[PDB]
Amino acid sequence: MEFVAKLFKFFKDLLGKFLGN
Amino acid sequence: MEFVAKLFKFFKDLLGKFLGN
Amino acid sequence: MEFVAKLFKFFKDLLGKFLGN
Amino acid sequence: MEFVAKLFKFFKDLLGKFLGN
Repeated sequence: MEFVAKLFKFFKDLLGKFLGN
Repeated sequence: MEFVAKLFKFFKDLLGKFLGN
Repeated sequence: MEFVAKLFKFFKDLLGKFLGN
Repeated sequence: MEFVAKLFKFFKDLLGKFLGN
């Protein structure tokens, strides 16, 4: 379903937050 | 190192259950 | 991460202070 | 002198309890 679209978008945010840039 | 291991443990374990086996 | 970068600010701010420049 | 060892030890405890064991 469309849930998976949010998940990666959520991860991209978290991963970028935990690192630089 | 904790932080890399912790982040990996989150990413791998979550996505692994997502995918078929 | 950004968070441990705060820690490194902690060490030089203190440790460098003592030692003669 | 003594204060140096105390502060150092303290830093070691900080790095231990704070960062990954």
